[PDB]
Amino acid sequence: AMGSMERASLIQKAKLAEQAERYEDMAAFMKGAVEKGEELSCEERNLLSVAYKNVVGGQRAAWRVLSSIEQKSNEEGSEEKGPEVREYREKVETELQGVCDTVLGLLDSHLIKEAGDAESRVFYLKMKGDYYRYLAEVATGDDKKRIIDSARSAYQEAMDISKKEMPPTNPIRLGLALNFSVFHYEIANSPEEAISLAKTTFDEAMADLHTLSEDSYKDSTLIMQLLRDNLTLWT
Amino acid sequence: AMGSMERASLIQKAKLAEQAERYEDMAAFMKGAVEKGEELSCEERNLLSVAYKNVVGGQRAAWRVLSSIEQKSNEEGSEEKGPEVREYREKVETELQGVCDTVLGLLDSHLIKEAGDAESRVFYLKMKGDYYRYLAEVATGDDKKRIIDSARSAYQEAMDISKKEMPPTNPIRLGLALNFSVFHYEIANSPEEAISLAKTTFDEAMADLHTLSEDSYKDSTLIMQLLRDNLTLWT
Amino acid sequence: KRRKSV
Amino acid sequence: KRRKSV
Ligand SMILES: [Cl-]
Ligand SMILES: [Cl-]
Ligand SMILES: [Mg+2]
Ligand SMILES: [Mg+2]
Ligand SMILES: [Mg+2]
Ligand SMILES: [Mg+2]
Ligand SMILES: [Mg+2]
Ligand SMILES: [Mg+2]
Repeated sequence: AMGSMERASLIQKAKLAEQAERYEDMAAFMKGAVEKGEELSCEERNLLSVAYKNVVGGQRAAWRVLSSIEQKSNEEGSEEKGPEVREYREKVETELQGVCDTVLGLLDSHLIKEAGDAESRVFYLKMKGDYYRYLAEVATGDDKKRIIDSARSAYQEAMDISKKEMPPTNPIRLGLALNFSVFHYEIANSPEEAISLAKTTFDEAMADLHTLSEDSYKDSTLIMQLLRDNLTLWT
Repeated sequence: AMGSMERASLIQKAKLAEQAERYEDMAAFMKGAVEKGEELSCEERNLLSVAYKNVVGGQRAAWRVLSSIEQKSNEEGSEEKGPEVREYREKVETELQGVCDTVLGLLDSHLIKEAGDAESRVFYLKMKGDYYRYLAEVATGDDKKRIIDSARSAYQEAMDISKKEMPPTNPIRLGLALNFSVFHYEIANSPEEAISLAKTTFDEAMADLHTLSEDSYKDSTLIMQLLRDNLTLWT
Repeated sequence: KRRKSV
Repeated sequence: KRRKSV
């Protein structure tokens, strides 16, 4: 439905939707911009990720409230209340899966294959790992292992490039490590790997801070603080 | 699309959507429940109003951010940025008008005509005044006077019934007065009428508090505090 | 502070 | 406190 709008007007309207906190609209404008077929700039990649993060984050928070109520309904001595809680948790789960499939489809057609620079390729592979991770949070069937493996493979290819091509303070590298460590802790049942990766990533960034300008140091230390927040929570 | 769902399952799912903060879903479940054709209970009328209040409140806040950016673009010495800000403010305005037309259509087909008790009839007429008021907040054309008059007529019929049939501390009567006073202040350019109505309503409720139980007193004093908040802001 | 409505 | 992601 965005095929008739100019690329620059979609970008302009995505920024207005972010100011208005209309994240569903922001995501549909950025999806229209990606489907123009040109590569994204750094600013444009961050608009795409902020839009879908916020849409899927609302769906994930609603799914967790519904899954909690359904788990309680399934405890001994709870009354039978019919199929409605499961049906509505399914409805929200299917719309969240559809948003993840939309993002994964943009990455596969054709953002990753045209991304040659480390900043773009690592960013898109982190997004691929993140949206397979959100699929894995709701997966309960025969494909669950393969969805977890798809998240792990995308994060591992992004880690391999980031280690070779970016400094240890780069904010995309740090946020990748942060999210891969949460994948290990919450999805792969590997809390020791999660804690090792967060510790190593924090320590290697600390040793590289002396190379930075004041503004770069603020960007990097913001994400380092997220890694230390998870280490505090997990240890 | 809710025609195949049982009325009670729509009500159940509206309550789950409220817990999940999925207000668009909550409104579509309550619209399905109203279209079953039976009258609403007090609990059900409050689910309907909470759902649409939250949907339209998100749209009104986004419209005000967009209208502010468009007004700035139209100031002397601002750059021309093309039609996008006006187009997107129009897009959000048309979806907000559609939500108001949906609510007004539920009230006209057929909730008001079957509402005989004062609590239900005053509640629905307050809602009719509220959603014409939200139409008037964005109206700029030939119909603006008639949209303002439709809000005023619905609020005045609700005030006339509430004065005859409800005590001055009833929370629906108080919230009606609060919103009609905001209509006078913001929409009808009648700040003195707004302040007189808020003062009189507060004073008449204060004199009736001695008749109440502790729980009724908490309900009434909550809304009285809203009236005193507006009086502080306006005087 | 925005005016209150309910 | 929920764990952080970005
Ligand atoms: Cl459902
Ligand atoms: Cl638009
Ligand atoms: Mg063009
Ligand atoms: Mg390229
Ligand atoms: Mg490099
Ligand atoms: Mg039935
Ligand atoms: Mg009746
Ligand atoms: Mg009475």
